[PDB]
Amino acid sequence: GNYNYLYRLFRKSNLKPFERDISTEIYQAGSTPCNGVKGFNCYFPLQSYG
Amino acid sequence: NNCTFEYVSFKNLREFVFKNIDGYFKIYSKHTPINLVRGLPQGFSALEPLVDLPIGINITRFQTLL
Amino acid sequence: ASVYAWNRKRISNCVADYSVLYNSASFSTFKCYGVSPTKLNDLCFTNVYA
Repeated sequence: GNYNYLYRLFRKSNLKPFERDISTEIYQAGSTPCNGVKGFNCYFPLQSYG
Repeated sequence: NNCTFEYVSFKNLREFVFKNIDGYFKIYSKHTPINLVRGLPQGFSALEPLVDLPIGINITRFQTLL
Repeated sequence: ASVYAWNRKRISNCVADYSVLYNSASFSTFKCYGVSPTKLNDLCFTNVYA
């Protein structure tokens, strides 16, 4: 696998036309705000095709 | 760092409009002389397009330099 | 079940609250493919197999 390429797998809402978003902030799918660390339903938002 | 763009070109009122629809950030402007009054002038004016800048970002806050 | 002879439950004619599953913080892993967990509760299917 080549892991250099990434796509955003999770976001709070859809991008507007030509909106662009670098942000690596932890995605809260869970009940509790994630304090900037990974956990159960506290996901890192960018994932590789590999 | 990260300058995606760079450019060089109370009696005065300078007017501007900033708009951020779809691709990139539109700016319009005008100048007119005015009487020395704290309120805006009653005579009509219209602002002319300048640029559509490669900033790529939402914008939410701003300030003036004296 | 033993993994050489796994058990399949056919799921039909019912409401699938997948949040009962993905909010169960007792689980040692959750993953999902083709769908994000928060989107699962909007979907509809002819059959589901567990």
